[PDB]
Amino acid sequence: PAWQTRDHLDDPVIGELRNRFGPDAFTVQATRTGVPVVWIKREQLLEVGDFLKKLPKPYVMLFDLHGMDERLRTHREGLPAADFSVFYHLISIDRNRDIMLKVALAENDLHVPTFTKLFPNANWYERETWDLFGITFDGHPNLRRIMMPQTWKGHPLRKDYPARATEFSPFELTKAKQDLEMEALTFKPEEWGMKRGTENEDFMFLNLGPNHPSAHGAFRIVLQLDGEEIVDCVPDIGYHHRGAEKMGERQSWHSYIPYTDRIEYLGGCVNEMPYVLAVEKLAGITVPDRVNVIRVMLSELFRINSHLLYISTFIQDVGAMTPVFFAFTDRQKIYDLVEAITGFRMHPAWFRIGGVAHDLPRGWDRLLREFLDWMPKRLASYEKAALQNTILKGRSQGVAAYGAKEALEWGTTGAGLRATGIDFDVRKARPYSGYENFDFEIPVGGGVSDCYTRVMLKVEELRQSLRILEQCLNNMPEGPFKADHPLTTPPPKERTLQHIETLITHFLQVSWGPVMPANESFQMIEATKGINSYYLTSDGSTMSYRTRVRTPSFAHLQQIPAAIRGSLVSDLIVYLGSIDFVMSDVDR
Amino acid sequence: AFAIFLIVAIGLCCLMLVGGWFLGARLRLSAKFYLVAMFFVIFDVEALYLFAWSTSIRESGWVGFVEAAIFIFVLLAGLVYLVRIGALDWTP
Amino acid sequence: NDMVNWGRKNSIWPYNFGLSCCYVEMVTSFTAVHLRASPRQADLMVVAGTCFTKMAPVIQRLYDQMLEPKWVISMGACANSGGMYDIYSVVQGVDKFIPVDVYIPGCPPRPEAYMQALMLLQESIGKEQGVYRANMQSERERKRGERIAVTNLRTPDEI
Amino acid sequence: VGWGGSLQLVADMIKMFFKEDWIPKFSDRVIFTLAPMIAFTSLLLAFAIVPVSPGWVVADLNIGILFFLMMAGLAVYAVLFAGWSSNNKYSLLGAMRASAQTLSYEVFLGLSLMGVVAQAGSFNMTDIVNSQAHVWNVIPQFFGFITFAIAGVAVCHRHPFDQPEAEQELADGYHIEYSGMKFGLFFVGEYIGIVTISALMVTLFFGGWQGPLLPPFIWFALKTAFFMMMFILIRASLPRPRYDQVMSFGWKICLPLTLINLLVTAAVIL
Ligand code: SF4
Repeated sequence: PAWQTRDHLDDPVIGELRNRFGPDAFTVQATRTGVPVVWIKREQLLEVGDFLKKLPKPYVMLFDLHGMDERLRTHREGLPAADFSVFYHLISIDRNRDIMLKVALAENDLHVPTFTKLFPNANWYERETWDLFGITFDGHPNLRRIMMPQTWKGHPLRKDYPARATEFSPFELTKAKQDLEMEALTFKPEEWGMKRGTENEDFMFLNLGPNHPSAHGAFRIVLQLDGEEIVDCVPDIGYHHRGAEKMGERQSWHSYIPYTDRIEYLGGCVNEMPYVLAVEKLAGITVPDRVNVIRVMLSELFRINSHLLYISTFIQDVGAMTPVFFAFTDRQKIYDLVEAITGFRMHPAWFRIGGVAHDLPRGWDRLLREFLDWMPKRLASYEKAALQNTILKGRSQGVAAYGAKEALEWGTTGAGLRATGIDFDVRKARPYSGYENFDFEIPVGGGVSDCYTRVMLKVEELRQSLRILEQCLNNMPEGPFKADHPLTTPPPKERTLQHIETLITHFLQVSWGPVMPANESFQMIEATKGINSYYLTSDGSTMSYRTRVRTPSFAHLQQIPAAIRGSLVSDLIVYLGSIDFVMSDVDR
Repeated sequence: AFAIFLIVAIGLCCLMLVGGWFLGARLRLSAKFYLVAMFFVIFDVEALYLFAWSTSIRESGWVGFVEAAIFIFVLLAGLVYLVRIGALDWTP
Repeated sequence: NDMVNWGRKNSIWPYNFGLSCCYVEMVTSFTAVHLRASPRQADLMVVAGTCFTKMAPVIQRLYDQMLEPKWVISMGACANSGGMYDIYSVVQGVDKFIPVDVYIPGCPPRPEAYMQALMLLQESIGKEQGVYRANMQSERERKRGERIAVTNLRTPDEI
Repeated sequence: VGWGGSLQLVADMIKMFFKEDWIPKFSDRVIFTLAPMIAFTSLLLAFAIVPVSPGWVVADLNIGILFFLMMAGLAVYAVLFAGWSSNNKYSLLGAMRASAQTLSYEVFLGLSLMGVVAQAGSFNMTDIVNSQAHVWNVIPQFFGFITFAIAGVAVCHRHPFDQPEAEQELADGYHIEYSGMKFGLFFVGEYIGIVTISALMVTLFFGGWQGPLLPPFIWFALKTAFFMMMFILIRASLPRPRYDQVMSFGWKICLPLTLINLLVTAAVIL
């Protein structure tokens, strides 16, 4: 099965590292992540990573870097004695494989050498590890707090830190006056990054925080200006931090599902798919085929809606917005179908562990068929309106372009990375949710990623998604909407209303929570923006022990300073609009 | 007359303003390139001759149209000169 | 005469402070009901979205900037209270630090709810905060006999 | 519900009244007060040259055209002292770019008006209103009429759409630092501006006081109402044009058009 606990010791990378270093040091954990998890003492981490970086098929992209507390795990059979841990998820595209590296730390000596030299995108990741935990990374260039304000005492992801606001003092405005004094005295100490330029007439400091529309959330990007050039741009993020990861620790597996919908406001059921897939990987549940096709239908509908919003906003900011406002009416039709299936326009919270909340209502096929026959003529009107236009096309060529290597080092996935010559989708490389029974193509941009190429690729992907949605309408099979397994949460409701054992299972599942045995799962999907993943660790209880949400927008927003260096403020704003970043995703 | 209307307008201005009160260093690359406005400062002076011209043209006749064509041809030559040298172009 | 009161009911200027989420429905409403909205010119601020501890001074400066007659509409559960995010990083409602006049529950509310918010706000604006000894009547109490008399609803197996 | 279109503007004026006034720190005070009336009184006194009636003429002065051009040129000072009174380099540069496109697009109206005042041959408005007795001065001068239309809608009538916002970063629209009655003064000023541009257009291009079968003052009023509705229709239809495109279709395209327009009218008039 695809859920069984494997060691992955046979994997070639494990044997190459065993040959290179011989025996000892490496303890191969047993998990349901699908990838090989290896423990590597902190004094060899930089050596180990370097070996993997230059291996004859290298791990070019650091997918994720974060930490785990690990202090309260009672079931710790086989692991070394750790009070804290830091995990590094790496991916080799040429091998289409992954590797996870875990460095164990003790509570008195939370110190590890910085990993940013190998992979630059790790810099913010290590900063987050300094912010949310108390690990100090010696050798880090700018190790400051990236989420909480600079006077915030406490490391919020430690388990000795109370999670809920109720345990702290309420908003009595004792600290509001101090924040007011700080904001009124807005001066630059030159500690906000390298800030090599001095604060004088030579260099001008401008917050440049876009609160205008199409900004994709309110954020600040302190900018040093010289000759109207971007000398150094430093984002000030964390304003939209909702503590989703910490929230995952105090909620049951079933009642957390609503929280997934709000990592990305436009994603909806796309955000729910990786969570339910990871929880079912911990449960060992194989769903029926109808569940797979239903999930594919809802995810391609939400993907179509998000892509249409990205196209419309792009044509509005750098082009003529008169015709593309008709897409707003079209988006309403996609919404009337979602609330026909799920119930509510946004944040459906409709996916469940083992299936979906209800069956499809009997008039779904006629509405979907009317939308699928009506849409292609409009889609071709947008294709002519966007492929053939000249004014924005001339404007949108060579505007902060990057190549395959630049995207790889910066962890950038999605339409950004597909705009280069690397043919890498996860729906084909690692099929999930029954994508391997569908026929679709991956468009590609060639070798230059710019603003025109990304939108043309998004239109081609939207056409392939519409082909998937017609295949979902014509090949939806028959049978149940929920798996038959004691951990399917909740049970079918008609069975609950008549049968005592199903009633008892429903009783304990919705009240105490389902008991998932202690193990680790991990799922990644192609999201509306980039690759989104969920790394869940259970300690055997009815709540998550650790929830890690990898959002690509964090990496996409981290990438801007490497590419925008040597451009104007207008090119900056155009790039910010072009890049698929939403503040809710960056700050989770 | 005009004087009565001006007195009425300034009295209304005084009434509204009084009522309102009772009711209760270095620019670097920024700005510069006003030379479109300097082109206007010179071109308004050129067009003031046409402002004086427009009243009496029927008694001017053929030599009037001839040397008015010469005048606006000189202005057109200057305009295409400013365009082709790059003075009149995209401006901040 | 009450002509001054009529002036404010007929015309209002909205300052949209919708945040990351919850603003797509507000935009859906605004593009049907209505570049005019400008800072330091509006008298109505529709706070939407989750109010965070970090960015709360921004909302307090925008609240301070507007003129003496200040109206505030909280929309969504995330703005009325902390909503679902009872967490260290979210302040439990925008009403903690600024006075609020109208509360619009939902997550996100509907454009029709925005329409009913303007109707309840012109109703409050037409009785002079607008208590006036007439606002003790509540929507919980006004339509109570309307809501209780409902008996049958459509079965959810249909569209 | 309110049945009148103007009642919304009336309520807007009522709202702007009785609003507390704040003093701006680190700002000049005389121009902060004087900048509204440079935008208001200009198009208020642009109304002082209309022949609304031979017997109820507001001013029987010999020249009205030159006064109109004097108001057209004068209007820029309102955007300039507003920019300097903003006292914020952002807003000041926003008003500098707005005054840029303003001075850029104000050039055309005088040269477009030369055609009608040349085929009229006088500055006294009684001669113009008596000239359009059988044939209006719009059939031959289509290009001049549309050029004067573009110029009239380009003088701070919001068609350029760079007044309350800025396409360019590092700067901001200049209508932010005024929040008292002065903002209502701006709106009422552009309102009298659009109605006075429409009235001047009808009484200078078309034929005022004709009266085919009905009294001529309501004939003028109804024609002015039709041109009001058409102006609002095209103003709404007109999308926001970015700063660049406005600079592209400015001095390049319509200076030759008006020069050949003057050549055509001078060739056909004799
Ligand atoms: S009210 Fe709903 S849509 Fe609005 S911010 Fe809160 S969760 Fe998001």
